[PDB]
Amino acid sequence: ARGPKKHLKRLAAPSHWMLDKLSGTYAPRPSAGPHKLRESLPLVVFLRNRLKYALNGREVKAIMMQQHVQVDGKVRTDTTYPAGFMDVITLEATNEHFRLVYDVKGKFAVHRISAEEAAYKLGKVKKVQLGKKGVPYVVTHDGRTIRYPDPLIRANDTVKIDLATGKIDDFIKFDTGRLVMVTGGRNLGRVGVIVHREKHEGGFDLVHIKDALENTFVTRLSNVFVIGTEAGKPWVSLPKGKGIKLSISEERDRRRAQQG
Amino acid sequence: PRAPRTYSKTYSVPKRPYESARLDAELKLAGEYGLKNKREIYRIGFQLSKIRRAARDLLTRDEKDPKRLFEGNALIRRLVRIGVLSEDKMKLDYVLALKPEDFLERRLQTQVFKLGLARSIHHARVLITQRHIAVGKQIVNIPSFTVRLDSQKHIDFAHNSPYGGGRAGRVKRKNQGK
Amino acid sequence: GISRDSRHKRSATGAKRAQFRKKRKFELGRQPANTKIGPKRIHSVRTRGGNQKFRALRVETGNFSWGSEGVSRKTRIAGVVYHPSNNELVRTNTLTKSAVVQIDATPFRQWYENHYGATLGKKKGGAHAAHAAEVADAKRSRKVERKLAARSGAAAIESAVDSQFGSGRLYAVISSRPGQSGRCDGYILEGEELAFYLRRLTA
RNA sequence: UACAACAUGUU
RNA sequence: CCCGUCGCUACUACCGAUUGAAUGGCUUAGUGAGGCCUCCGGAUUGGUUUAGGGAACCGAGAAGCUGGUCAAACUUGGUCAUUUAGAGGAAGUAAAAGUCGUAACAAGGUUUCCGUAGGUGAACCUGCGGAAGGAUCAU
RNA sequence: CGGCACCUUACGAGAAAUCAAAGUCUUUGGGUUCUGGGGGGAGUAUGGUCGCAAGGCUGAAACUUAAAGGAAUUGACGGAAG
RNA sequence: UAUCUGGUUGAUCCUGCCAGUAGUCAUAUGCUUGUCUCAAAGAUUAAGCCAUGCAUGUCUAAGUAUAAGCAAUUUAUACAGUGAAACUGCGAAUGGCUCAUUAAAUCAGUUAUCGUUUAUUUGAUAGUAUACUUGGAUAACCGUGGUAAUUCUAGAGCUAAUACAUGCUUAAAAUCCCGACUGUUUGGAAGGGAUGUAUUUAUUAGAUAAAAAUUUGAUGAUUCAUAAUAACUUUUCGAAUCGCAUGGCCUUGUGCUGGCGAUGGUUCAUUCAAAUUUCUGCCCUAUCAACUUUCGAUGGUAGGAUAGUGGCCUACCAUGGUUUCAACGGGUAACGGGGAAUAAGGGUUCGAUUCCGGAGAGGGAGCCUGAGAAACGGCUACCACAUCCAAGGAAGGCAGCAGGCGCGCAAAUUACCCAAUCCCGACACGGGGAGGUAGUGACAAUAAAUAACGAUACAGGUUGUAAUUGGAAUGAGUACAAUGUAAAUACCUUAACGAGGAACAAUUGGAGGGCAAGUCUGGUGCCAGCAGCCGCGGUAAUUCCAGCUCCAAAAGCGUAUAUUAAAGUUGUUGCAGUUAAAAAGCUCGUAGUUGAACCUUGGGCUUGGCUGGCCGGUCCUGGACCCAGCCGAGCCUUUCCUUCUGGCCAGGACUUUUACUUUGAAAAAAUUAGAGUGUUCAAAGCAGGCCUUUGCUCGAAUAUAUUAGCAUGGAAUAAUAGAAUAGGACGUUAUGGUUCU
RNA sequence: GAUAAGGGAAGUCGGCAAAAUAGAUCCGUAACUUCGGGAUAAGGAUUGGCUCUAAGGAUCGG
Ligand SMILES: CN[C@@H]1[C@@H](O)[C@@H](O[C@@H]2[C@@H](O)[C@H](O[C@H]3O[C@H]([C@@H](C)O)[C@@H](O)[C@H](O)[C@H]3N)[C@@H](N)C[C@H]2N)OC[C@]1(C)O
Ligand SMILES: CN[C@@H]1[C@@H](O)[C@@H](O[C@@H]2[C@@H](O)[C@H](O[C@H]3O[C@H]([C@@H](C)O)[C@@H](O)[C@H](O)[C@H]3N)[C@@H](N)C[C@H]2N)OC[C@]1(C)O
Repeated sequence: ARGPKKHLKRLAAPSHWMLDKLSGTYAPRPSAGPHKLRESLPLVVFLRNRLKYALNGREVKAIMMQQHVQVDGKVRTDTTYPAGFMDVITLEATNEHFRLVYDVKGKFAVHRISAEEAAYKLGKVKKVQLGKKGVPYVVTHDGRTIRYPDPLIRANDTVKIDLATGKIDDFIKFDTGRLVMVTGGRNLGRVGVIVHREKHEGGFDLVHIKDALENTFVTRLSNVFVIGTEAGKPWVSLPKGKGIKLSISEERDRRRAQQG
Repeated sequence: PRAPRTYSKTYSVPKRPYESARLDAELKLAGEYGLKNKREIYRIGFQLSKIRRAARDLLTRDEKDPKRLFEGNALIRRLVRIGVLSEDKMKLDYVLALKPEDFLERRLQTQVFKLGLARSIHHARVLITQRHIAVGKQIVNIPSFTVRLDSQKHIDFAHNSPYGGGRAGRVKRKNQGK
Repeated sequence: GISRDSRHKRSATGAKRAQFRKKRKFELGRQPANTKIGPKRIHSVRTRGGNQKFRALRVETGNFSWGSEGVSRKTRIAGVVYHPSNNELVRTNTLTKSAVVQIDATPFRQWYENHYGATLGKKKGGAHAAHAAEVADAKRSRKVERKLAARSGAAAIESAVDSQFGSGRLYAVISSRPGQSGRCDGYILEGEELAFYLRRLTA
């Protein structure tokens, strides 16, 4: 209606933000940027509701105006910056680094990482084609474009991006037996291994996956994310839970095992 | 605007307003447990009906059905922790035999006159209302407060009441002047 | 104003539709350019997205292509001889896409004479044959003689195109959209396309 | 052969 | 027990001269504001710059003008939907004890009823052909 | 073999009268068409349509009302019989 | 909780409705009203009309400061800080409100863009064949002013840019074209032109059947990405901008160099979005049966227009398109959905309204600006309303917040504030009737007082029962105080007060039946009145008016209307049609619905998993084998399973269509169900809990969605096609004739 | 025998007299009806000149 929307009603906010019902009418509308509005995590949410450092949004703006917050090695002054999957969040003044990675629950868990791992990020390759002057490039899932990629890099492959230089360190081929993580749908956050990729021309590609506990679960190819070469060896640190799904009885038993 | 907050009704009036037998039954229950109105019986009837409905729905399922194994055991846990069931009736079959008195016996008022803190159940309710009763170290002024099995032994008087280690009320402080 | 919506039309069943909203700006249309042959007059239109079109009101010259020879020159449009959509456009000399025009053959004659060292037209006119004979033998070095000799063989053009060069006006078809790009470009008619349009013109 | 009709309301 | 006309009163709807009235939509035809495009035009203005004093010469450009295009609005005629006044006329229904008869219920004192056609204060009667839901399951 | 019917019983049906179908229908399902939804107003008004006309077909609403009605029982009554 | 009761009769069994009963995020109204928590609220009728105030503005060290502004005398006689005005930039297209229009439209779920535009964000991305830095306006400001009047503005005088308009600072080679001369059997050249990116057109790349007479990206798919040639263009842009620090080199020149940022700008990608779009799905109506095509209706070709596809429009041409499987027309007291109530199941009804989508801003239409609007707290015009006036003229749009009038059965303050939620800007600072806070507020919901305990005399048959005798208990209310808050108010804590008629006094409807509770007293006398229904009332009224007593629910109870269950009184599940309502007078007959049986059935072997038992191995766990049973898999029986090539995956050439049923992906929250959790309980909320701090810690589950669509096993059931004038199937290694790749 | 501002039957027994309409092409056309009509109902649009274009034929020749 006459132009772009700028507010976001609280009940319309994504369900993985864990926003309370009654705090107010509105929710932070994530800015335009490297990740989709629905699949991102605005920084105000991360630093207020998750870390609990700031008590309110005005304190989030007080924090970020002093260069404290960095995403992928760059200072951001945007209270509503669209941080998304694999993004590295660094808090220098507290000397603390984070990576936004889905948990098995379907949420952007708070994941502390070391400083040495907080120097790169994975990226799923969406497309490759030649640009101006015949130069080829690939596009990652966070809107990053890298010129002169390896002649073998194709779609759905994952590249290891060096944050300081934005260059490709190394890449993983998409094939059977690859350690992957599901980035959409009902199986959000669960880590498995590729078993069989099923092709449907003109339609949708399905990918059969298997957990460390042998349960097979199928997912759209669009929701897959290659994260490791083989079983048990990812290139990034995993959330507390290893991306493994437990039944409700199992989680009840483990809760009563650590609290009774 | 802000999202709407949920609210529900916790009772239901009878379909037949003037059945004499059940009128006498409700009067007996109120008199035995010192209730204020018939709506207090309606609320426990509501709770009991929904609990029995849940048990019945779970009992339509096989003993091996996972939904039964989770929800039925949660229901049993809630019932056996509030005092309605003992440590020998955990099968959802004894959940169907519960009566309003089972919940009436687990109220604050009933347990207050059972322990000995008050003579009549009416005096028990009257003490509960005037903030002379504390569960743990928390003053409770709600007679429908249901005490759990791991809360029965901590019912006693409040430290600030004249019945449990407090000063004198205005009546005695005016009557001590002479 | 002019609207491109489909809601004002009848249904495929023939039903009359009811109005659903007022006219929107994102569904507008504008007036046709109706480009004529004359001194250049190009107007600018600000379009959706802040973009910019050029409406050719009058144009003298255009960029025309000789397809079988791979060279394009900026020549002069002489007029319109045929238009498939409407003969009134011919009658008023309106330049649109697909109109069949005559352009001045001069620049193409210079290119071909310089490139293959021959002549076009086959008109042994009084003063014409003087030019033809002079073009046949000019002041010319030796390596260039040899390169022209190698370029012969691929030097004769088809008779139908050749016969036109005696008039200085070659048949052509506009390929650009003058009302949109502001330019009037095209290609030389050759082959069965030329034969088809000659058949239409002779009527 | 002939023969029309029977005020209101109950207990 | 019960039928209709008649008498008093009340309510509902119908027909009805008034080429009745109003409201909303669509629309032929005529007129047609104002934008937009287009065509000239040229208050004024800087010099494509050059003039011994400036003399040839370029760029911007207001009012206004031509031709189109979208088209409000008004006038007339048509059309669809809804509401609505009316002398008078013809019904329906309701309302303790008004009038005339007694048509039905018994073979209701001419068995009753159906269709059709006449007649008559009223119920109704009569002709023709049916039915038993008959007053005959039968000679 | 086809028919028009009839007699007995009550399988089974039904509110009963009665029914070899009105049975095989709460143990509810072979296929299919039409019709009804308390009594009146009313088969009326209106529009349409057919008819020479008489009329036929299609066909409302306002409003009004606590019953109207079916089958059987006992009694009473009959210008009904014994 | 899959339930009924009263009413036709003297009595009966039915049909059948009336009445009773319970619910409503369902409206109004009457009476009554103590406490805490929560919370709807001018939709219904009039998308009716509006006085007045407010609701949209915005500056960082980093665009423009000679304020005749304040401050500093300090790092400074080009400015330097703070800071009005104004120019420039951005926003004002979000939000909020309402439901008038709208019935294949909106919308929902699914698609598509190989059919397009996209500010901003985020990534990339350009050495191109006067320059120690160009102009000349203009605002603010001074001054002269005109009009009754407006956010009216005019002469005249100055003066800036990231405004306006121009303009160089640049590498190294190589490639293509013309080519004076020259060497001369095809060569060297002087001298000229063209090289980036945008625009437009044409033409070339953008590959891939295996034995005798050379390498290239993506897609299911392309004329895709990209590259090349020839030219084209009222020649797009490849920085005449700003703030901090200012270091390094010596060939000391006011030399050369160079750190962190601001703002820019071409293209692509990305993100925020738009615009069109596939499939299927809407209430009533035939007292609407044919509709569309004059003046686009359905399609074709070419063009124009658009951001782009398309009869979107134009020209020419064809005669098409929809329809009883309900088109077209009419009505809607119709915005759609997420959802709500009721609820055995199946259903019935509601959804203006907290979220999503659409549409509008009194009614129409047309536009400017801008990335984005056919914007109305923008403009233009007309219509209708409505305002000021000095009579010449000028100014408007509350379906934003509050408020008024009107309308009506029907709905609150012209309050406080940006503290929270969040949005906007040049921005850490400013703004926001968005939002939050209070006022009104018996919409709805949660909890929950109005009394409790003794002894005397009684009494009973051991306390169940009695008046009059005392002492306590306390919250309603008030109020220091702190807390709560932006400031308050209230809650919560709390000092001093605060109960005998504890007058600090509970009401609303009833007392013949349905239906719980009087034949007690007085009044009236078919009157007055009651009574949902049946009925009551005529001088002994359990029914009216009252008193007493009793009953039901209680801070609530009654009434009216709509609706749901009861209703198997709408019936597919699941009604009825001889006589209660209801079989067409009777046959023909199209659409619709529905339609006899039949085609691989039996047998054998091997073998995987589960249930109970002989082995028992019992710690509910499991073991060769056996008794059984169920559900799988493989071969063989004339054996169905596409055919050939690699050699139980990976390739070419094939494929009769469906219904049905299984399984998956995917499918906003809120709501529903439901797990956890002492909000003091509860409604609720999504919190919270611990060894006691420089901390740690579980969580914010889990199911339901699926008509339609997309994937996917089965092959019964019901259809669909095949070989009959054979124009029929296989010949792989059967032969020939032609012809193509 | 003509014309007449503004009004338009107020004139008069009465629109008497006069005015208005008028051909042709295309569009559109109510009540009612003896189904034949009413009907040119009512009521709209068009029409010159010039320069062109298209369609509609006859007789010969296979
Ligand atoms: C049975 N047929 C009757 C016919 O007999 C006649 O009956 C009247 C009846 O209508 C009168 O009754 C009527 O009129 C009286 C009063 C206004 O007079 C009303 O009180 C009463 O309610 C009303 N029904 C009654 N009083 C006498 C009968 N003969 O009325 C006409 C009729 C309906 O056809
Ligand atoms: C409800 N209580 C009952 C009540 O039924 C009463 O009713 C009779 C009724 O049956 C009489 O009887 C009437 O019954 C029907 C029908 C309405 O019942 C009437 O239509 C009819 O006039 C008459 N037969 C009538 N005269 C009124 C009361 N006396 O009979 C006595 C009673 C105890 O008062």
